[PDB]
Amino acid sequence: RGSASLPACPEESPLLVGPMLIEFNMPVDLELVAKQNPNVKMGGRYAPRDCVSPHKVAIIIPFRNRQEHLKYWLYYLHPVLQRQQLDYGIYVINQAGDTIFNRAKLLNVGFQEALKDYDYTCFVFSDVDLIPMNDHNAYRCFSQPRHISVAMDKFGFSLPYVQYFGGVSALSKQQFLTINGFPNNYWGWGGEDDDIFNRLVFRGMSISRPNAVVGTTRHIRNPQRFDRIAHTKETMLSDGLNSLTYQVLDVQRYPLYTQITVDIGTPS
Repeated sequence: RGSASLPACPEESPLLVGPMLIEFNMPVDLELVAKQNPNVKMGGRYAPRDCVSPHKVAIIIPFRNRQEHLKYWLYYLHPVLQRQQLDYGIYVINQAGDTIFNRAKLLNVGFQEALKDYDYTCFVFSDVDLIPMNDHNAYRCFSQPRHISVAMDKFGFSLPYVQYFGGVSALSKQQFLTINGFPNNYWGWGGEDDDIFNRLVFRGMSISRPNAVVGTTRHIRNPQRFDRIAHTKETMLSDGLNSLTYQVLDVQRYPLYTQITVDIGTPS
């Protein structure tokens, strides 16, 4: 007998089911999704009741006018994240306006704003249109920067090239800070993920990946390696989290996610 703390959650969750059937041909009603996921709290926050997870994860989704894709993302990922026993929150970073979309800058915004809410220590950066096909593909951080979407159906279930880091990735707070976050000036130029990969390598990090069999993803309807090595080395410490500027225009907590609408400026 005696007062005692809740145990850490196990290394691997015993709740995982493995393969999942992913389809995008039926309607989704978020009110029904919330009712089927009653343990997910306002703003799309969840943590296990019976154990403490070492994975305090902010899932950051760059976004603009793709509500149907987001509804599928929520419908599929909330059950998966709870089965993975993560202490997580969902952040949809909505780019205000009509100017060119800037994926990497919105991801940086997500890192900085999610930290205002809670002491997250792991960050998953996910396009809104990528859904995992196996729940053994952990949505959390590892000893090295994690590439999650490693075998995408749109690329024939094969990695485009070994240095490809697009789609869905995860970086611990330490990993993200040491590369000064992501570049802010990729205004649809292409290759922002290759720049991120170059930053990680320059800092001595490598890429961790799940086994490809469980790393498969479906895309809701072959890239090549843009080169920028010298450029990334030149600019990574002066363009990134330290130089990030934006204005928060709206913050909405919905039952299944927090949506932060931001004005990130225009190409300079």
